[PDB]
This record gives sequence, C-alpha cells and structure tokens, in this order.
Amino acid sequence: RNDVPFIDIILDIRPEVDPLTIDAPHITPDNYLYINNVLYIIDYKVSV
Amino acid sequence: TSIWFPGSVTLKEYLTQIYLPFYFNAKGLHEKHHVMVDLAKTILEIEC
Amino acid sequence: ELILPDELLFNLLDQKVAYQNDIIATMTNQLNSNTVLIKRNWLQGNFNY
Amino acid sequence: REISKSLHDQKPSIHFIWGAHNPGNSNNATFKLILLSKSLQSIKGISTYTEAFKSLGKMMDIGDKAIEYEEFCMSLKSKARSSWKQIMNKKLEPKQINNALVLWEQQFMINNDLIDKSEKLKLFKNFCGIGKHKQEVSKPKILDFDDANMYLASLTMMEQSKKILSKSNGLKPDNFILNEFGSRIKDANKETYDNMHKIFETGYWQCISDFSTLMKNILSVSQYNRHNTFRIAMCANNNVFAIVFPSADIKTKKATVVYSIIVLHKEEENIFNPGCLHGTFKCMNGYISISRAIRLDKERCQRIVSSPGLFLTTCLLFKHDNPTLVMSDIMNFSIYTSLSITKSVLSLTEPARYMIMNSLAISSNVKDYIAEKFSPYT
RNA sequence: ACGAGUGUCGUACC
RNA sequence: AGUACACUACU
RNA sequence: UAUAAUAGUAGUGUA
Repeated sequence: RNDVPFIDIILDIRPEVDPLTIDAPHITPDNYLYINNVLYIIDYKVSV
Repeated sequence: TSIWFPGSVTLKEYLTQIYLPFYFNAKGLHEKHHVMVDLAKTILEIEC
Repeated sequence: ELILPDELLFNLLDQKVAYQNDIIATMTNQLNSNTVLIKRNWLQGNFNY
Repeated sequence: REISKSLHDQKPSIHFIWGAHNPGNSNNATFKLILLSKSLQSIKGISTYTEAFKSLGKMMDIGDKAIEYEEFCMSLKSKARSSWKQIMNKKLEPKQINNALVLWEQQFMINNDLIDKSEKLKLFKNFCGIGKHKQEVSKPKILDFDDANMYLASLTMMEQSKKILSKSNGLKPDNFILNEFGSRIKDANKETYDNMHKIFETGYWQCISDFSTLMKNILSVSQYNRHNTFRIAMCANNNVFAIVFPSADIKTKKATVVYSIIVLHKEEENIFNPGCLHGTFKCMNGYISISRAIRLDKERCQRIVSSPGLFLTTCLLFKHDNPTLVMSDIMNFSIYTSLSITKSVLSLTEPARYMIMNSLAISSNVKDYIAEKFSPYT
C-alpha cells in the first residue's frame, strides 16, 4: 500500500469504531502492519 | 609476432610481453653513493 | 632552500680530485653552503591536486 | 660509454654454473665433502690459481678419518641448539681431523702450512678481492651491443645453455608445489598442469632449484664466518658445491657474500656456463670447473633464493594459453631474467615499453625517444 | 674477482 | 627512505 | 539529497 490515509488504517483495523471518531492526523503513512494487537507504521526512506 | 622468443601472440599477450619485463627488475639495486650525486646533478641542472 | 644530504657532502669533499665542470660546486658556491635556492620547482608530489 | 669488443670483458649473466648430478655417487654430506676435497687436490695442469685450489682441497681433507667428524659436528650442534640465546663467552676450539682444521661442520681454517704464502696472497688478493689495494677516471665499460661478433657470441651462449639445460633429469619431479596443488591446478586447467610438469621434468628447474638451495645454505653458513675460515656449501645435487670465502657477518650493514661455484662432471664441455666460468680443469675421474669469485649483497641473495617462484611464474604466464610457443625458448628467456640481479637488464626492461608501444602506435616520436632517451647498458 | 659508475666508491685492517 | 590514492595482512 | 566515518605496524600496486 502507498500513502494510505490514517483514517483508513483505523477503519480497517477497527471496523467497529464509528465515523466522527478522533480526528486522525494529516499523516498519510506509507504502510501499516497489524499483528499481536500492535500496529506498526512503516515509512520507506531512500537517503544517505 | 612474439618478442622475446619465436612464435605468435595475441594482442593481449603482446601487451603482456611488452609490459611485464618491467616487473622483472629488483628494487634496491641502486647504490646510494652514485644515485645521490645523479639526483643532485639533475636537480641543480634544472635549477641552473 | 633545498638542503643537500650530509653523506653527499661527505663523499663530495673526499674526492681528492676536482671535477671537470662541477654543477654541484658552482651552485653550492665551491661547497661553502649546503643549501641551494629553488624557485620554480615546486617539489615532487607536494602539489598534486 | 666505453665500448668493448673483447668477449672476455663480459660480466656474468647468471652468477652460477651448473652441472648435472651423478647418480653413481652417494648424497651423504661427508662423502660429498671427501669427494670434493680429493677432486680439488687432484687438479692437473698449470694455472695461476690451480696450486691454490689443490691446497684448498688439502685443507678440506679429512682422509680415512670420517666418523669422529660426524661425532664432532653432532656434539657441537647439540650444545648449540640447546639454548635459545646464542652461545656467548665460550670460544670455539678448532679440532684438526687429518689435514683439516675443522672449527664447525664444513668450516675449515686456512692451513698456512699447506698453502704457500704467494699462493694464498694470489687467492685472497687477486681472486677473492679481499684486502685489495687500500683505503682511473675511465667510463662505464659495456659490451658492443650492435657488434656482429658480440651478438654472435651471445647467441652461441644462449644456444649452448638451451642445449645443456633442456635435457631431462631422469627422475620423477615429486616436489612441494606439485604434490600439494596438482589437483587444483589440473582441475583449473589441464594445459597449465602439463606445462608445470614439463618445467619440473627439465634441467632448468633442477638448475634453478639447486642454485636457490645452495644460496640458502650459503646464507645459513655465512653467519658463523671468520677472517681465516672458508666454508663449504652443498645442495641436493651431488656435483655442485660452493666455496664461501671469509667475509663480515650478515647482521651488519652493507654485508656481502663471497662465493665460488665448483662443478664436477664426467666429460669436459658439459657445463651450463652463463658467462661465469673461471676455468675448467681436469681432475681424477673427470673434469672439475671453478667459477670466478662472486660478491653479492644480501638483497641479491634474497632474490636468488626466491628465484624459483619467479621462474615458474614467468614460464607459466608466457606459455599460458599459447600452443604456438616452444616451452624451451620461454624457459631459456626466463632462466636469465629471473636470476638477473644487475642493472644491465634494468636499463632494457623499462624502455622496451615506450619503444615498442610507440612503434605500434599511430602517431609517435619514437625516433626522438631512441635518439635522446634510450640508453642501453649492456 | 664481483657490485656500482660517462663522480674519485664498496672491496676487513696494522 | 617523502607526498598523495588505494587494497591486504597481522595485533 | 550522491555524505558522515577514519588506531598502530608491515607489504604491494599506482603517480
């Protein structure tokens, strides 16, 4: 996934939470990984 | 045509025969007594 | 100023026979001064870049 | 330069003379020592130093007395190797066996009784260069490289060396390099293995290996050397011997090694002489050959010891992947270049690059380089 | 002898 | 027995 | 954002 909105991450991980939830930040993480009740925000960087 | 002995050589082998003999030399074959004077002579000649 | 090595003066002062055209002695002022003034020859390898 | 036309003004191409081993003689050190002493004292004819050589053979003679020589050497070596630190404060005591004043294994005093004073002076002053003169403008004397006669002489010398050294040793090679890496070299390339085996089968490899071993033995023995002791150095070959004349110990600065090669051969003119033969005399059972005294720095001796590797590498690199070349010619060129420890070949190896590459190039001032920079030193 | 050299050297010294 | 540019060895 | 790092000794190749 690329530039997935954080609100989409919240909705996918927690479908039960309703809209009008706490306002997700402007951050658009590159990827997210949910395992063992832990959410990892993954961002790719190509720099020296 | 080969250089140091009869036969035919490839261009790579020809360049090898041209350039390898330089490495047959032995370091430290000079004598200080004469090379000191020779180097001084050439330096002072250029300066003059 | 380029300083001539001590051993070079050692084996140049013990010749016992004057050289035909001694470039070393001319520049050294008849072996009066070990140093020789070098102007245009920046020394080998010093100014590579 | 001072151009010379005489063939006798040549300097040695290789500071060594070699002759094939004798299968009919034992390879024991004492037997070879006795044979060398007898052959030196059995020299016939008249010459400047022949009396000196016979007297030296008399000095290195143990006669029928042989067992206590081995006992003496073993007893001294056992005490010498029993201490990590060099044995000091104790003086080595000479022990005459028969006509030989043996100080150490293969180390003998100059028996002034055996030698005439004039002969000893000739051997030490005019032959070994020891004590010559005391504490003339000229120019560097070099052979005429473009002379037809000089080039013919050089070609004849190379042809003779190729003739003598191309013959097989008659023995299975069985050496360290082969037994330890033959499988790897053979799997990498069959032809390389075949070329290496051919190198080991010929007399070039035996000659250079014997010379390297002899130089190593000379370096080993020369550390315990005194002003009145001449050492005997031996190699695997039972016909090649070395006389190590008195000189300063190696550990000091500018230390040099003085040695002379002796070769015993059944028939005369069957020796590899790379311009370093003093004289071929007739002794019992055959002909002895004595080379001119050679003085060498420690760096040159180190290169000489390392020379078998250089020879093998050069031969295999020139013959690599080339079926149109004759291995004998490559080995003939490599024997001389590998053991070249003089500046004469140094003055030729480097300018060859520029000369041949400018000749092969499109635009080049090869004429200017040859005229103003190419300065052969032959 | 050998090494070096179109620089007088190394070459053990009394 | 120096300047630089490296590579490889040992502590 | 193609830029921050550098023990001592020895050997080798290069200019």
